[PDB]
Parts: sequence; structure tokens; C-alpha cells
Amino acid sequence: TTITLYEHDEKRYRDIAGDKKAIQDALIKLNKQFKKDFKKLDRSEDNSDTEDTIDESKGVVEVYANKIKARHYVGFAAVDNVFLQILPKVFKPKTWEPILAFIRMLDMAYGLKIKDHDLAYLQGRNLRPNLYEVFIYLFAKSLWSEVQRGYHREYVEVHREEKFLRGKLLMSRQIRKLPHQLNTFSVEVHELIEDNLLNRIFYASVREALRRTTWGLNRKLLGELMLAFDGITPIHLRTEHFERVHFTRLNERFRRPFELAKLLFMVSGFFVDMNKLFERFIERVLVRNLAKYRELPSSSTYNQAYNMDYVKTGFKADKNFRRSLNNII
Amino acid sequence: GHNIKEDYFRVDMLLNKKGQVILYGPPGTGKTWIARKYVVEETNEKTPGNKWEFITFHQSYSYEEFIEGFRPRTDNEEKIRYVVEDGIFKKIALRALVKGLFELEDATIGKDKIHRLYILLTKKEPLSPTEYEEYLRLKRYLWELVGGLPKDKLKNLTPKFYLIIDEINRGNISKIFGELITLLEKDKRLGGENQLIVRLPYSGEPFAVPPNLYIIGTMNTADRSIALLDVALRRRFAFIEVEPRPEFLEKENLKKIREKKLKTEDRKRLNEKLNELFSKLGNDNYFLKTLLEKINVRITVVKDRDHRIGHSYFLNVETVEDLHHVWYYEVLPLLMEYFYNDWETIKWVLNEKGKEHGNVFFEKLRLTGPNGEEAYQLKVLEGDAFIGALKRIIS
Amino acid sequence: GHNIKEDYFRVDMLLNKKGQVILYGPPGTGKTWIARKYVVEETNEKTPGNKWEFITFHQSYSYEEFIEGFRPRTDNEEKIRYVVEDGIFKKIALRALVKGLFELEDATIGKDKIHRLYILLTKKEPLSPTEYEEYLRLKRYLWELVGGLPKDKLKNLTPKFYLIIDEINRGNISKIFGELITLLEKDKRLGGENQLIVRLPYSGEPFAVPPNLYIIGTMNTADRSIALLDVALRRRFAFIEVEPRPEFLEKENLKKIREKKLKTEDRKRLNEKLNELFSKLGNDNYFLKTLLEKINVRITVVKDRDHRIGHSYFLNVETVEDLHHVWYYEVLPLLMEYFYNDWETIKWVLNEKGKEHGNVFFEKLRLTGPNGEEAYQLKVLEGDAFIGALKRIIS
Amino acid sequence: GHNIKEDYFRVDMLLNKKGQVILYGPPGTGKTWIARKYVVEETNEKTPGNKWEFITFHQSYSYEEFIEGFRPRTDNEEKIRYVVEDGIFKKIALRALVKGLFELEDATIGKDKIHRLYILLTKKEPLSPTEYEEYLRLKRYLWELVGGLPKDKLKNLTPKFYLIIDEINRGNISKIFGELITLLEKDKRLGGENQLIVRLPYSGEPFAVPPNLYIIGTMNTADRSIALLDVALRRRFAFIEVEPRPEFLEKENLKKIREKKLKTEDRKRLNEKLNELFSKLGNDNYFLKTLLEKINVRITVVKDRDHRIGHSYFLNVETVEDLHHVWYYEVLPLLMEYFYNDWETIKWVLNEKGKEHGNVFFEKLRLTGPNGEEAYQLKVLEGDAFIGALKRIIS
Amino acid sequence: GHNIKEDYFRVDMLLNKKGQVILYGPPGTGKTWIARKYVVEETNEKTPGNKWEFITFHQSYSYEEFIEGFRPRTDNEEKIRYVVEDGIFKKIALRALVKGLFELEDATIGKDKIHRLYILLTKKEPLSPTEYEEYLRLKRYLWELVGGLPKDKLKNLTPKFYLIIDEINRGNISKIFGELITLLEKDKRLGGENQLIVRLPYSGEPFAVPPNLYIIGTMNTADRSIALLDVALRRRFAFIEVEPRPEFLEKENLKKIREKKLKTEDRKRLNEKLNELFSKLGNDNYFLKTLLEKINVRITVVKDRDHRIGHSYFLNVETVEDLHHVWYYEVLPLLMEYFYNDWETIKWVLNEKGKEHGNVFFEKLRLTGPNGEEAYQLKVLEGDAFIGALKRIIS
Ligand SMILES: Nc1nc2c(ncn2[C@@H]2O[C@H](COP(=O)(O)OP(=O)(O)OP(O)(O)=S)[C@@H](O)[C@H]2O)c(=O)[nH]1
Ligand SMILES: Nc1nc2c(ncn2[C@@H]2O[C@H](COP(=O)(O)OP(=O)(O)OP(O)(O)=S)[C@@H](O)[C@H]2O)c(=O)[nH]1
Ligand SMILES: Nc1nc2c(ncn2[C@@H]2O[C@H](COP(=O)(O)OP(=O)(O)OP(O)(O)=S)[C@@H](O)[C@H]2O)c(=O)[nH]1
Ligand SMILES: Nc1nc2c(ncn2[C@@H]2O[C@H](COP(=O)(O)OP(=O)(O)O)[C@@H](O)[C@H]2O)c(=O)[nH]1
Ligand SMILES: [Mg+2]
Ligand SMILES: [Mg+2]
Ligand SMILES: [Mg+2]
Ligand SMILES: [Mg+2]
Repeated sequence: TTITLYEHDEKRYRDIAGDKKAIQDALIKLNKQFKKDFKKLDRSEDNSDTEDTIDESKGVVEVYANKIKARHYVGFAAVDNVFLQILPKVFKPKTWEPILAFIRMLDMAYGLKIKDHDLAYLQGRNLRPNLYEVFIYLFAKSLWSEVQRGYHREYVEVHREEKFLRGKLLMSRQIRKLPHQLNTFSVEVHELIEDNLLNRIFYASVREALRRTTWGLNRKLLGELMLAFDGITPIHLRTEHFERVHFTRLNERFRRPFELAKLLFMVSGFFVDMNKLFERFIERVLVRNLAKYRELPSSSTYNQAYNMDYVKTGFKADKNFRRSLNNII
Repeated sequence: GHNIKEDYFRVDMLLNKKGQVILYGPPGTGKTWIARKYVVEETNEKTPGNKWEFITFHQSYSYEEFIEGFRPRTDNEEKIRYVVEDGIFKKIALRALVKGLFELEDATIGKDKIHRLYILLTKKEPLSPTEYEEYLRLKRYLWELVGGLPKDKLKNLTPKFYLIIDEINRGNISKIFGELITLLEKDKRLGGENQLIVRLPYSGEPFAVPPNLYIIGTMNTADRSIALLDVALRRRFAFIEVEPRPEFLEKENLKKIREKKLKTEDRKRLNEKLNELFSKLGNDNYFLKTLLEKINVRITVVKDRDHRIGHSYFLNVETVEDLHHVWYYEVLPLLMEYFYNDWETIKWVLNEKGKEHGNVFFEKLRLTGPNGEEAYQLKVLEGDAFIGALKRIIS
Repeated sequence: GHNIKEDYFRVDMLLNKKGQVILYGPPGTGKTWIARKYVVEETNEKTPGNKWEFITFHQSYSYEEFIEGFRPRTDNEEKIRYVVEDGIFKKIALRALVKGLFELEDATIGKDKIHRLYILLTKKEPLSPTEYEEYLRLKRYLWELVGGLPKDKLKNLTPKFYLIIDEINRGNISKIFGELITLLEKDKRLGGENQLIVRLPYSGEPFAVPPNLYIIGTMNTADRSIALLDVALRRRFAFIEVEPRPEFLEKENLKKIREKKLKTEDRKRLNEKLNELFSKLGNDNYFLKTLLEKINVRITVVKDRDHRIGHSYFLNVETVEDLHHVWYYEVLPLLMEYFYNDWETIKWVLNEKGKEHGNVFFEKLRLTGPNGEEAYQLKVLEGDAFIGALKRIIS
Repeated sequence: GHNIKEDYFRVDMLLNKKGQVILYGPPGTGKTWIARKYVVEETNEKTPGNKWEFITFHQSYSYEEFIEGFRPRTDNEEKIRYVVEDGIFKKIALRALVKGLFELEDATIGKDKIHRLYILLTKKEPLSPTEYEEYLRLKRYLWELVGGLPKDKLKNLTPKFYLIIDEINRGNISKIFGELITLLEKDKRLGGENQLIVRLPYSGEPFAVPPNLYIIGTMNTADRSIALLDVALRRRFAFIEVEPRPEFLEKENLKKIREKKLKTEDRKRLNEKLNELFSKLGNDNYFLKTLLEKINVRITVVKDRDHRIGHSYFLNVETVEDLHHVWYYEVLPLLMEYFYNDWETIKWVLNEKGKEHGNVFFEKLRLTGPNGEEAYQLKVLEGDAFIGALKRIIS
Repeated sequence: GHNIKEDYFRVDMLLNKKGQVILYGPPGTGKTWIARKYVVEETNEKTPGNKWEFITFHQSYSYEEFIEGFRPRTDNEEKIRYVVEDGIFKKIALRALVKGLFELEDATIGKDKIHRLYILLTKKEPLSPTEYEEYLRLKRYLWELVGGLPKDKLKNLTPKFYLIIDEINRGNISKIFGELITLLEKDKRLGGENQLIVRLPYSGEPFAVPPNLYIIGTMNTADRSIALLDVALRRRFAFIEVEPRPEFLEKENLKKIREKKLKTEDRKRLNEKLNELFSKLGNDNYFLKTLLEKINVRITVVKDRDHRIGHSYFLNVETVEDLHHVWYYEVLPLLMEYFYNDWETIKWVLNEKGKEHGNVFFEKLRLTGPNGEEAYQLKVLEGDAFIGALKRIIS
């Protein structure tokens, strides 16, 4: 059951065509999982203090016996056949325009490099509006564009007993061989291997993505990524795995799929507070045109003190702020 | 035999243009069979070794087994020695050049040295150290003669030689084709307009591909991603798509293939079984044609065209239990492999998407997990249940 | 029971169809036992050696152990010499071909140099340097005879030889088989349509796989799935799911399984203990049938079919402390290994989720970590509280 | 012209200014062709071996076969002998240096020892163990000779030597060029402003690159995994971009390229074949020019500029059937590797976006998936339907 | 009792069931001590050499030092001869077979040849070249004798032999055992149902594992667990978890462990050190028991059970300064490598999460980072502050 919510919207269980309890206790195991991961989640005067506040069904959503009221935490959530997404109510209309505004919000504020032509490709594909399947697509398209541009291979120094002399003959190991051991060479080789730790992360991210994706567009994109990572060893994606990748000239072109693979993989789903999503927004806005999130710098749209207009639903919004910058400066 | 003499014609015309072709397509389309039958037709030799060779690339296959490498050999007193053994491409490229230098009626080719080099290239036991040094000496004479020989005679090397590289995408082709990225191109061969003689690292010897050597590769395009080939290496080969041909799976076309190699008293005994098989399929002579076309279009929509099911599995089907074998051991494991056990996608390919717990190929388990997970299980249907489920795919 | 006629027929149908088969399944399903018993029944040889051989694939398994490699040997003056010796596959394939040509009534076959090659191929003692040089001159005579023999005689060579490869998924198939994984195909075999006389790298000897030779792979799938195999192993081999059979663990089925070799005074002694075993289980003869199928169904919805619990652990259970040792040191170590300490999935497989600090197999530790981490302790229940939680699994 | 003189002139100017160039670009743009054409015109030698060498880098090139390394050699008095053998670069650099000291007029230079070292460097046979010690002796004589030579003498070494390294990015270049990252700089060569002489690890011998030696690399830019991203190594080379030139595919430019190898009446045979070809393209002499330039700027937008189709795909067409075989077997399978299962983009490259049926290269399959996904079938056009679908691309 | 007699019963049960066992667990639980003292309890031999052997596996341990391999040897007049020298597994298996047949009463046994072979298998020195010929003569006689004896008399060989392989997971089992890991199965031993007598690759004698030879491995599971072991070890070997037992660290149980290793002149000096150790530790005799078990439960919550602290750290502790030196130089260096740069976990393990300053092992630094990063500082407590910090962990 896919739940599409804005912040502080309430839809009852009778409103969503699903089950009366399977929609409940799925995300109950997520907002308690959000209570477990609450200390690493960043807040900027959001006034939560959830040491025991989120334990009383007050995590990313309110689990009432009648309805589900959403909170300021925006993002997607996939648990136990129940998909949930919470969007900013700034972008709430009077069906794809609110989601891509939320993509381009955390593209230019959270520091990602989400291309606009990849978001323009999803429009007109008559798909269902889904935060998870958009980020599954953006990970899988950026990974498939990179693997097509070149398969990631690393050089590793291997000391092998080889039946053909490849690379550098290890002389002190070959000299100290008894004469019944002279049917192989002790060599040092620097070989282009494909089973890297970066490719093992990308393989286990494509495996976890087909386990939960529902678009045929993403499934076809991830299936050809699955055949690309065929000879790669399957791993389990720990947080220990994602920190052993260090980005140099060899693999910095695989950084855009990696920051998307880290955003999805590490009950799972990304959530940022919209209070601090607006904090990191305007500090990247005030510095190139030259923070309370309630209705009453604040946000201004067709549904919603310097007001910030939103033409980002589909860069001339900051030109209207010059009339506000003429008084502020 | 009208359709075999045009797939021969695609291979024959493009081998004259590019020097080397790749037959690509899904597994089971007859790519290894077309490549082998073209070469036994062109080179009138049923066995590899003289004017053609058969090699299969695998993940562990290397440049050193293909071109040359330092290799531990033994003496005639079986003491170990490290020599540079020529690989299978270099042994047949030198064979194609030296046999091509036989028929050249030139007054500068030392035919006694060239025929002795041919014997050491066609010797199949490993060379004695007293004839390995003769083999290095005659190769040293060969590239001395070839380098001072004009393109008018080097481009007309008459006996064509062939190298079938089966499963060529299963190896790291750029690593295995070390100098062969440059050398295989038709301009870069001997007698070519931009003829290139390379120096090989291990032996230190000159090397070039002769023009009468041809390489037919076969690529199963569902066993390795075709978007992982090198674009520059792709420029060397003509790429011939060998697609599944379910028109071979009609009753008259099944008879026209299986009666080219067996006797007449076995022919109509095979024909009465094919008439017995197709009678149980609703007396539809185009049943296996329609069954393979319907699942391959359904595969092409939700997967690649490269992951289609080939026609060669159903080609030796003459009973219902032969069709029951091919479906449950060549089709259904192959569909589960291609779709990574996505039961909802396979059941749409098998035209049974909103249909479980019945006469289906994938029954749903009645138990659900704690996370709401549903599992599907392959159901073996026999008799009228199997034929009625194959008719559900067509309908 | 009809287990060893139903799995016998499925192997025998697939061995004369594909040429080679892989018995895949979860561990403890009798895959190696089915592979060994079918082969012993098909050869009337209880031990490996002449008509069959048994090997295990590991990650360090090589081409040289399997096909061909240089072995260090001594001299008369005890210096190291290097003999190229035949691996286990080259020995079983040459033994299958020589026994195939010895029974083949033909006039071109010498039948005394062939029978002498059969002695040197079955010789368990290592060959003398005058026998090994004789062994090489007979394999020269053999392969020039097989190359001269037509396809009509090499179609059906009568005695059937078997190579059981235990844990075939552990070995690197590209390094072990090499190029010769393609000779396993039914048409590429020695007498088929597209047959291949390949030359071997070390001794330059002709080699081909006869139709006598059948490969019965055995493969655990809980450690490595079929999708994680080499693509050459998926294409050439047929695959049989050796399913875990809880119907063996019925009280009368458990009696007749152990009585196939037991003392005839020990039948009433098993009827002493197996009747007192199932009396403590609640006089339900289908207890261990229901217990293994309630476990394996709950595995299949939360994981693969590959990770089910096999029936072989419960076969030698005659008392409740034998059932306690099998549950706590074979079954629960398998469940904790499969689920990677995800105890709430293991507790749902035993349907004890939401049930902690009691007579459970996994009690909760009452300490919550600094990041909310929770752990579970493997509680070791004994006696009637062990059955009281084991009865709760099937309820 | 820009290629008749000027692309030659870019190589000659940047090879004297920098000492080594790398010709980079898409496949089939003429990087290997102009590298071979320049060096054959400079050295007046059609074949390598003297005054120029041709090598191709790959993943089994090493430092040990390029500069120097312990390579095992075998004699008759000794079985296994590990010997530091100089690689192909150390052979071509010492050959350039020794030949440069032939024509120097110093009385310090012992001409008999230098001429003897040239024989042992240009020896086609491998070095005898009594000649390898003479070779090690004359090398250590030379490196103390040029160490005491004035740098005004050492920099004008007269006969230029050329190492063409085709596919230079296919090897681990910094691993291959071990000491050469230092030594290949133009003022760090012999007689340079900051002349450097390194110490080599295996032979323990001094080494420097002469100013007499030039490197012409040809690297491919379509593969970004082997992209030359070593910022310090890039400083040593001039990077000449060889772009796809669609203006070669004009009718008046096609004949004057293709008739430079044709002598008397095959030019007339080529002329009326190109007259017949371009009359069937609507009398557009710039048809294939517009076909390449419209496809390549469409490839440049959706994929990189390094994935442009080189003009060598279309440079050998003479009929509309040659264009048809270049399209359907070389160009269109390449675009299907570029835009793999990405049908809306490859239809935009072929200017048929939104045209689902008709005389179109990719016909839409009428079936849609369960999730609404869609596939396109490759339609093989022929005749004016093929030429009319090619006119849709160019306009 | 609970350390020996209860734990030996688990070893006696599984070693007489599986034939080989691996004692696994975290370090310091006594796996090597239990394996040594059990085997001395069974063989009645304190020093190895006759009825048992001790080795440690490592990564340079191989086949030639374990079973057999060629070795150079001066046999006569300093002319070295390459002979097969038996490794420790072949020697302990032949020693178990010979002593099993010396105490057998078949009367076709040649006891004078059998007992002389037992002398040659127990020589502490390398064998004479005269004795090496007799050793090969009697090994030849032994394997004709074993090959003639029935299977049922080879079943119950009387004296049990042992091979303690410490750190069994540290050597690669595929290259150490070779193909002989399958001979360790109960049925595949010398007398079982599927009894296999293999040949050895270098010497060619027969070899089989006798049933009275047992393998006791000890294995650390803190580095890599049972689920990531070699697949040859996980099925051939039985597995006993040697867990940390903090009940040894009770005051009465710390006396009884250490009073056995001392004379009675130094027994009473240790009871006046442990009475004055648990007088500073409050007066609780279960302090170090509760200190280990409160920490070890907290390790299972965050990491796993495999990373628990063994009792052997606190087992030689006689004073508070002994407990202080165990803490700051063994325990906390291990816990800071368990939770590296992870401060709130290790403060939760030490029951001090929240308590930031004073009487803690980790004092909070007074500086908050730019991103809110917070670091701690290892505070060395000496005296009653150290005891009160330890007794905060136990409370
Ligand atoms: N009588 C009888 N014994 C069986 C049966 N199935 C398994 N066993 C016994 O169980 C033991 C283990 O069976 P085995 O052949 O090793 O299964 P496996 O699938 O190969 O197990 P693994 O190697 O993956 S761990 C064998 O010794 C065999 O005798 C059966 O159906 N009948
Ligand atoms: N006359 C002429 N021929 C050219 C020109 N460019 C390419 N060719 C022809 O096309 C063929 C391919 O050119 P080539 O040099 O081999 O491409 P490349 O740059 O090396 O492409 P790559 O796949 O190896 S990476 C050459 O043999 C040459 O005959 C050119 O500018 N003038
Ligand atoms: N009396 C007694 N001493 C023990 C016991 N366990 C460990 N020890 C003592 O502590 C020492 C360490 O035990 P040891 O056997 O080496 O631990 P381990 O399990 O092998 O640790 P590792 O080798 O994996 S690091 C032993 O030498 C022994 O003296 C025990 O249970 N009883
Ligand atoms: N006679 C005939 N046999 C075919 C044809 N296509 C496939 N086969 C047979 O099918 C079998 C397997 O086909 P194969 O070539 O190995 O499939 P591929 O290599 O994956 O394309 C071979 O033994 C062929 O003999 C065909 O068109 N005609
Ligand atoms: Mg094939
Ligand atoms: Mg097995
Ligand atoms: Mg090139
Ligand atoms: Mg130990």
C-alpha cells in the first residue's frame, strides 16, 4: 500500500485501499526504528526532543486508531508491503509536480548532483509518483550510465603461483623453490580486477533495489545492471562497507551513484526534517542572488519576513527576491 | 535449405569485408552450430587443427594461452624448462601465413624453410628443444621474408583459415586480444593498405595477422552484458544477430530439420511421433512456433531481446514428455535465471499473472511472512495440465 | 520406499538427455547419497575406481588435478623429473572410451592394445617409466583410431561411466575445466554431430569426452545459488532439486530407513526406542514430518528454497536427547547461519516471535544497546520443556 | 589539406616540441592510421624492426617486458637461467642512442665498441650467454661514455627513432612507464637542459632516453575506465585530438581518399561505383557527410563526445548495399550498445522519436508490459525504404 | 569437573561420532588447553610424539609438510637425492594404523614387520638412508596387508591417536589437506562403509585415514565466524563452542585452578594474596565473575557472542595491580579495537555512558567539534578509584 502524504495531512485507514492493521503496524516498526536512529538525524530547532516522545507513536507519523497524521520529517518509507512518502506542504497543490519540486529542493540544498534531464525523463512516462522509485531510478540510471561509459576496475597487487609468467617474477620466492616446485612461477601481478569493494557495493545495492522496486522502468534498468555485475561477489551492505571507498581519479566518476546508493542503503527509508531542510536551503540561496517553516525567511507557494517564491515546481524565482534585496541591502 | 544458405551468406560476405565477425544472440539460436557448419562448408575438413581451430573463451582464459607466454615445458629427458609457447591464435595465424606462402609462386620465398616451418606449426605434440630452436629460427626467417615482401602478393594468400571463438564474451576479450585489437583490422593485416607488423612482448618477435585468417565469434548475449564490450574492439567485428527462429518449430519445419541426418525407416517412425505430439497440442502445427513467439515478445517487453528463449531446445522435441523436459529443465530455469526469481514478471511472461493455486507453472505458497512476503513455488504439471497451461500462454 | 526409483528415473532421464546433471538442494537432503547410490546401482561397483570415480571440488581445485599437469617424479638416481600425468577427468574419460571401444564389435580395433590401455587406465599403482611410456604409445594409437572411426560406431558405446563431482559449486569451473567445458555438450561429445577432438596443452594429446561418461554434480545451494554459478555450468548441466523430504521422518518411514542395514534383533530395539521417542512427542507419528515441513515452509516465504532444513539430520534420531542434539547443534546452527543474527526472523520460523523470556529457543537479553541494539540468547531447553517448545512450532 | 598535410603537421611539430605525442579520440578516426603514416614517411621504412617499432599495450604488458626484468632463459649446459632481459623500450632507446653515436664525430666515442653494441641490439636471434656478457659490457661502456659526453653533442642525434604505442591506455601506463615518467620529458633526455640518467632496478644499469627517440601513442577515449587520468603522466605528452571527420565522406573526398591506392582503371571502377552510390542517395554528395555529422552531434548530446562514430565505418562503402551492411551489422548494433534498452534515445539519435511504425529502424511492439513498460523491435529496411529512413536522420 | 569432566564428555561424544572436532570460540576460553589436556587424559602421554601430535596451522603450512613432499637428502657421498619425506598427518595416520594392527589378532599380520614399522614412525631424528629403504619396504607391506584385510576388522582399531591442530582456520585447508579432507569422514575411513584408499601424488604409496586417528582443531571465531569458515571444515568436523566461563574467576574457583600448578609451599602464599585481592574488591568472591559476565553480555548486545572476552585474561590475577595491568593493557586495548572511534558504545559496555567526568575510564574532552563531534580521553585510574569504577560495571 503506497501512502502519499504531505506534512500534517491526515488520511484514515478507511480512505486508503489496503488493510486495517497491515498499514498500521508496518510503519509502527518504522517510527520506532526512526526513534532508534533519531540521534543521528539532524534537527535545527524542530522541537522534538524524542528520547521518549517518538516512542508514543510520534516518530515520522502519528499512529492514531482512526487516522495517520504526518510530521515535519519529509522523505520516503518502505516497510512490510506499505510504502510511505511525506512531502512538504509548501509544494502541495490546490501529480508529479510536487515530487520533483521536493527532488530539486534537496538537489540544490542537500548537495546532490541530480540531473534535470533525468527528472525530465520521468515526466511523461505515465508512472506513479513515488519518492523511492525516483531515487531508485536516479541511482540506477547514474550507475548504468557510468558502467556503460566504463566498467569500474581496480589494480590490486597479487602474489600468485602462476603457470604463465605474468607481470614481475618474484625472484626471492622463485630462487628459494625446491627443484620439484619449478612447474609454476612466483609472480607479482597488478591486474585489473572487477570484483572491487566499490563494485561489490554497487552489486549489493542493485540486488536490494530489485527486491523492492515496482516500476518496470527501474526493473529493466536494474536488470541490465544485474547482468553487468555478474561475476561480482555478493556482500551484505554494512556501514563498514560504505566507508572503505575512497574517491580518487580512479573512481570519482562513480561518486554520484555511490552517494545515491548510500542514501538508500546502509525497514528502510530516507527522512530529513523539513525545518532543517529549509535551514540548509536558504543559505545556498542568499549567496548567489546577491528560518521558520510555518505559514505566517519563510516559504511561499500557491498553497502557502522575506517570502521565498517557488517556480522550482517545474531560476527566475530569485529575480523576484531582488525587490526584497533592494530593501535588505 | 534456403534459410541456411543466406545465413551462410551473411557470414561469408561480412568475413570478406571485416575479416572477423561475431554471431550474437540469446543462447539456443544455433550460433555455435552456424559458425561450425559454415567453416566445415568452407574449409572441407570436419575436424579442427589443419585449416581451422575451435577455441572457447572463459573467465580464466588469458593472453598467454591465446598469443604467447612463458610456459614451463619439459625436455626429452623431462627436465623442466621455461620457453615462450605460442598460443592458439599465433599458431593458426602463423599457419595461415606459412600455408599462404606455399602457393605464392615467388622466387624469393624459401619453400624448404617455409615447408619445415609448416610441419612444426602443424606438429601437435609439444616441440623438442632441438626443434623448438628450429621453430624460433624459421619464424625469424619468416618475418624477415614477410617484411621485405610486397602487398601485391601478401594480400592474395589463397587458403582461408578460420578461428571459431565460442563464448567470446565470456572472456576478457581486450586482455586476451592483446595486440589483436590493432592487428585484426582488414587494413592492418598483411598485404593491407595500412599493414602493421607488431612486436610481441614475451618473445620479442614480429607478428601480424595474415589476410586469409578469419575469426567467427559467438556471443550468448544473455550470459554477458553486451553493453560491456569495448567500442573500439566492436569496430573490428561485423555483428550478425542470430535471433530465435520459432518458424523452425512448426511441424513441417521440425520434420525438415530432423530428417537430414537419419534413415528413411527411422524417418516415418519419427514422423508418427511428431504427428502424435502435435495431435495432443490441439492439432496446431504452429503450436511451438506460437508458443516461442509469444513468450519471446513477452520477454522482449519486460527484459531485453537478448534474453529471449532460443529455438534449439524445442528442436529435438518429438513427444509430450520431450516438451515436458524442455519446458521444465531448459525454459523455466532459464526464465527464473533471466528474471532473478521475480515471480510476478515470469507469470506475466507465462500469461498466468493473476492466476495462482491452479494449473500454473508457479503456484503461490498459502503462507505469508511476517513482513507480508509472498513466495511462489514451481508446480510440475503433467498430462493435460501441462498442455492446458501451454495453451494458456498462446491464448 | 519409492524415493530411490523416482529420483533414479529423474537422473536417468536427464543423463541420457543432457549428458550431465547437478543434484542441487539444501544441505542434508541426500544429494551425495543419491549420487553415490544411483551410480553404484548403475555400475554394480560399490567402490570408486573402474566404472566410476568420486571427486570433490574446492576453490584450489585445478586443471592439473582434473585434466592434465606436470607432476614431479624421481629418477633411478633420484633426480626430479617432470611427468605430465592425467587428471581424474582425463582418466575417467579415456577409461570410458577404451571400455567403449573394447565392447564395440569392429574390425578396425586391435582389442589387445586397447585392452592393454584399459589395464594402464585402471592401474591404481602409479605407472612405471616403462609403463608410462607404454601408456603414451597406446593413447597415440587410441586417438588415431577414434579419429579414424566413423560417427556411427561412437554414437552408442555400451558401458556407462560416471564422474560424481561433490560440491561442484565450490570449484572455479573456468580454471578446472578450462576450454573443455564445451566438450560436455551432447553434440560435442565423441560421436555426436558437432564433435570436437581438442588438443591438450601439456602433452599435446587429442582429447574428447565420450558418450559413456556422465557427470553427476552435487551442489549445496544455501552457500551458493544456481544464479551465482558460472554460466557454463548452468548451460551444460541439468539441474535436479533434491528437495528436503520430511515424509522420511514419519515414524514408520524412519523405521524402515534405518532397518535397510540394521540387525534383525535391533528392529524391536528401534521399535523399543522409536515408539518411546514419538510417545514423548505426543503419540503423533507425523511429528518430525510436520516439524520439518512447518520449518521449511516458513523458510521459503522469508528466504529461498535453497535455505531449507534437510531431512538427513533427523534420520538417526531414536531418542529425545538425539533429537535435542540434532536440533541444538545441527538445525539451530543452520538457522542462525542463514539469517545472520536476525533473530526476529528466526523466531518467526519457529513462530515464537513476540514470545520472549520463557520456554523459547531464543530468549531476549534484557539489555538494550546505546544505539537501541537488541540481542537474543540461544536458550538451551531440556527435557519436556524442549518438546513443549518443539510442539509449539507445529501448532 | 587539413589531413593531407596539416594533421601530419600537428604530429611532426608536437613531436619535436614535446618528444612524445598521444593521438586520442573516438574509434575509427585515424589515430593508428596517421601514426603509421607519419612514421613510415619519416623513417622511409614500411616495416618495423629498424628505426621504428610498433607495439600495442594491453593488460599483460608489464614493466618487465617494456624496460627490463628477470626473464627465464634456457641453454643446453644449464636448464633454468634467470636473466635481466631488456624490454622493447630499452631496446629501442639504446638502438636510438647507439645509432646516434655512429655519426657523432668524437674521438672519445670508441666506434668499434659502439658498432659492436649495435649488432647485439639489432640481433634478431636471442643473445648467447657469452654474447649477453659482451652486451652487458658494452652497455656499461656506453653509459660511462655518454656520462662524460658534452650535452651539445648528445642532443643532435641524427637518425630519428619512433616507438608507436597503439592502444597505449589499455596498459597500466604508469606501471609500464616505470622510470619513463621522469625520463621522457624533452629536457630530461640526453643532451637536455636537465639531463637525467636513472638507475634501473634489475640490471643495476644506468639508463636515459635519447633525444633521438619519439613516442606516438594512440589511445581510445570511448572507454572511460582506461582514461588517461594520470595528471603528471599527461604532462609528458602532447594530446592531439583526432576527431571524426564527416567531410571525408563527401563524394569528391571519398574518391580522392580511396583512389590513392588504386592505379589505372580500378580508379574508373571506383568512380562509377561512387557515382552509382550517390545517385541512389538523391544526388546528395554530402549525404554520408550529413549522416555522420547529424548522428555524431546527436551522440554528443545524450552520450559523450568520445562516443562519436568515426568516419572509418563509412569510409569503405561503394554501394548502397555496402552502406546497408555497414548500417545493420556495424553502426546500428553499436548504437544498440550505446543506448542499450533505451529506445526513446536511440530513436532520437536516428531522428525517429515518436514515429513508432512505418519505414522506421525500430518498430514499436504492440504489446505493453504489466507495469506499462514498452519495447521496440529492430526492423531491417532495404532499398529506398532504407535510404528514405536514412534521409530522415540527416534532416 | 565443570571445566574438564563436563567438557570432555562433549568432546568424547562428538569425536566418537564425527571422528574430528573443532573447538571454537572467542580467545582465552581454553580451547588449546582443553584440546591438550583431554588428549593427555586419553593417551596417558604428556609429551607428544607417540600417540598424539601437536601442530599449528598457518598460511605457509602446505601439503608437503602435512602429508608428503619431496625433500633433498644426502644419502651417499654428499650426492643429494630427492626423497619423499612424510608430513605430520601421514605420519600420525600410519602410526595409528600400525599400532591399531599391532594390537589386532588376525594372525595373517606380520608383527615383526609391523612393530619395526612402528619404530621407524616414532624416530625423533630423520631416518637413515638405510632406514629410509626399510621404511618404504614396510610401508609397501602395510598397504598390501590393509588391502587384504576385511573391512570389519579394520573398524575397531584399539589405541586412539590424536592430532591437535591449533588455529585450524589459519591455514588454507584446500592446499594443506589437498584432496584428503574427504578421507576424514567416518564412512570414508579405513574400515567404514565407503572406505577409500587414495594414492599420494609424490610417492605413490596408498593412504587412508584410520578410524582410531582423531583430529581436535582449535579455532578463534572473533576474527571470522563459523559461517565464514572453509566449507571443508564446516561439514567434516564437529563443532564445540568453548565459551567464556566467568565462574572460573570466582575466588574459590580461582584458587583451585592455580593451586594445582603450584606446590603446597607456594599454595598458602597465593591464598594470602587472593584473600587480600577480594578484600580490596569489596568482600565479594564473585567480583571478577560478575566483571567478566556483565562486560561479556554487553559485548553480545553490540557486536556478537563471538567477540566476548575470555576468562584467561583475569585468570592469573593475584592483586589489584594484576587486575589493573590486565585492564589497561589487555582488556581496554581490545575494547578500543572492538569499538574503534566509537565512544558511546564502549562507555555503554563499561556501564559509564552518561557519566562523563570523574572515576571513569573515559573522561569527556571539554571541546565540542564543528559538526558536534565529541571525543573522549582514556583516564588511567589507580587505587580505590579503579575498584569503584570496576564495581560500577558490575552494578
Ligand atoms: N537411508 C537413507 N539415508 C539418507 C537419505 N538421505 C540422506 N541420507 C544419509 O544422510 C547422510 C548425509 O547425506 P548426504 O548425501 O551427505 O546429503 P548432502 O545433500 O550431500 O549433504 P551436504 O553434503 O550438502 S551437507 C548420508 O550419509 C546418507 O546416508 C535417505 O533418503 N535414505
Ligand atoms: N586516407 C585516410 N584513411 C583513413 C583516415 N582515417 C581513418 N582512415 C582509415 O580507416 C581505418 C581505421 O583507422 P584507424 O587508425 O585504425 O582508427 P583508430 O583511430 O585506430 O580507431 P581505434 O578503433 O583503433 S581506437 C584505417 O585503416 C585507415 O585506412 C584518414 O584520415 N585518411
Ligand atoms: N585450569 C584451567 N586453565 C585454563 C582454562 N582455560 C584457559 N586456561 C589457562 O589459560 C591459558 C589460555 O588458554 P588457551 O587454551 O591458550 O586459550 P584459547 O582458547 O586457545 O585462546 P586462543 O589460542 O584462541 S587465543 C591456558 O594455557 C590455560 O593455562 C580452564 O578452563 N581451566
Ligand atoms: N540442424 C540444425 N540444428 C540446429 C539449428 N540451430 C540449432 N541447432 C542445434 O542445436 C544445438 C545447440 O545449439 P547451439 O549452437 O549450441 O546454440 P547456441 O550456440 O547458443 O546458439 C546444436 O547441437 C545444433 O545442432 C539449425 O538451424 N539447424
Ligand atoms: Mg554456443
Ligand atoms: Mg555433498
Ligand atoms: Mg587503432
Ligand atoms: Mg589456541
